[PDB]
Amino acid sequence: MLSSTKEYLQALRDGKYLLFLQWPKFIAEYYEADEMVSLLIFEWLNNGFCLDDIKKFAILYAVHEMESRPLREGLSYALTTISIALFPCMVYLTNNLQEHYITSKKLSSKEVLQLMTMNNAYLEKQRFVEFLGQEQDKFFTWVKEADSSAVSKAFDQIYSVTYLKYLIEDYLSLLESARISLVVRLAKYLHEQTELTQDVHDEIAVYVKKLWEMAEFEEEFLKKISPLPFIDNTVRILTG
Amino acid sequence: MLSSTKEYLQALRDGKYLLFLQWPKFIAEYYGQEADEMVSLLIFEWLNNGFCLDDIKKFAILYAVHEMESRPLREGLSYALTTISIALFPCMVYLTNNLQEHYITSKKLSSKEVLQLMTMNNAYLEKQRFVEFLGQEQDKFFTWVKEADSSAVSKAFDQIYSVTYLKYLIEDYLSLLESAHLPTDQLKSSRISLVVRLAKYLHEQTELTQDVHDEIAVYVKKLWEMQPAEFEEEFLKKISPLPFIDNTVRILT
Repeated sequence: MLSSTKEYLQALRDGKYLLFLQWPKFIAEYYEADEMVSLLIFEWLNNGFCLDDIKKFAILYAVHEMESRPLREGLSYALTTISIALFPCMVYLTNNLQEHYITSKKLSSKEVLQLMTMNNAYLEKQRFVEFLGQEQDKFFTWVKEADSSAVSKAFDQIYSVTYLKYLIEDYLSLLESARISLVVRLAKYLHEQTELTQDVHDEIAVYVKKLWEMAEFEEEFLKKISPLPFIDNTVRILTG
Repeated sequence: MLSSTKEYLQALRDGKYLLFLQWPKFIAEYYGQEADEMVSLLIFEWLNNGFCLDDIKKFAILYAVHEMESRPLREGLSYALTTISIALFPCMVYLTNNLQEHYITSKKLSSKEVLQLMTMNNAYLEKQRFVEFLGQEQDKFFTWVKEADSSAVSKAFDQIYSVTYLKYLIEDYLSLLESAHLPTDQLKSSRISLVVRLAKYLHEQTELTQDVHDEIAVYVKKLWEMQPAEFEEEFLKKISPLPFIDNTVRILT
C-alpha cells in the first residue's frame, strides 16, 4: 500500500498501471460504491487532475479493451470504477467547477459527500448529464488516438504478471476439487507484484519445485508456469 | 465446415470442442437469426441427433472450461457456448419427461417448418411446469459442472487455449496496427491486409496442426518482410515463436 493519492496518481503518470489500480483499495482504508466514486472525484481534483492524467488513462483503458483481456475481475472493477469517476472530473474541469471541490482541510467520508451534495447546486441535474455524455465522447476519442506503441508496451507489462495470476488461480480451484495451503502463498505472493522482475521469476521456481514434494493434470500448468525446473527435475531421474 | 449435426455432436462426444462450438454457425446455414429461433433449431436438432446423458456430461466439461479465470472462450466462441446451453435445458426437460417423441422425425424440414413443430408441441407442457422443470435440470447440470473431472477439464483447456490464445492476440495486433500513426510507412496498408487474412485463416481452425503452424509462419514471414514498427515485433514474436524449451519439455513428458 502507498501513502498518498499523490503517489498513486504518480504511478499513473509513470506508466506503473498495475500499481495505480490499487488506488481504489487505498481509499478503502483511508475513509458501497456510490460513496466510492465520489471519494475519487474529490481525491483526483484536490490531487491535480489534468489533461495529461486523462490522456494517460486512455492508454490504460485501451489496454482494458484488448481482446486478450489482461485486466479481469478485481482489476477490471478497479479500472471501470475509476473511469466512472474520470467523467465527472472531466465535466468539472471543463465548466470550471473544479474549485469548489479543492480544499485544505482533511475531511471525513461523510463530510466529503456532504459538500459534493451541496455543490450539485452549481450544475442543474440535466446539464451534469449532458456534459457527462460529451466528456465521455471526448474521452473515447482519446482512447482511440492512444499511441499504439505505448498501449502495446503497457500490455506486456501488465499481462506478463496478470496471465500467471489467472493461470495460477485456475490451477488452484482445479486442485481444491480434484499442497493447497502451499499454492495460496504463490497466489498471495504473485498478488502483490506489480511486475515480473527477473528476481521475481526466480522466486517462482522456488515455488514450483516445492510443490512436487506433496497428478498428470497438474502437469501442463507447471509447464506453462516454470518449464526449466521441470526439465532439470525430470532429467535428474532419467540418469538413475 | 461439417455437414451434419451428427458430425458436430460426434465431435462433442470425442472431445473436439472448438469444432463442436462451430455447430450453431452450421445450423444457421443449413436453415438459411432471432436467438429464440436459433435455440429452437438447436433443440430440434439435438433431439433428433440422439441427445443423451453423456452429451450433457461432456458438455459440462466444456462449460467448466468456460468458467476458468484464464477465460479461454471469449466473444463469439462464448456466444456459441451460451446459446447452446440455452438449448440444453429444454432438451434435459424433454428427456426427463418423455416429450422428445413429439420432436423426433426423419422428415427433413425447413426453418419455418420446425418453428411450427415447436409451437405445436408447446401445448404438451404447461409453462409453469416447464419453468420448474427447467430449473431442476439447471440445478442437475451446474452440479455436474462443479464435479467435472479435473483431469478432463485441464486437458480440454490446454488444447482449446492453445488455439484460442492465438486468436485473441491476433485480433489485438490487428486493431493496434489499424490505430497506429504511420505517415512514412507505405507498407502499413499491405501489412494490415496480411493480419486480416491471418485472422481469417485462423478463424476456421480448431487445433494447431502442422499445416497451421506452417500457414501462420507464412503470414508472419511476409509481415517481417513488410518492415513492421517496433511494437508490431513483440506480436510477431509471440504469434510464430520457436519454443525449443516447450519442445524439449513435451518430449521429456
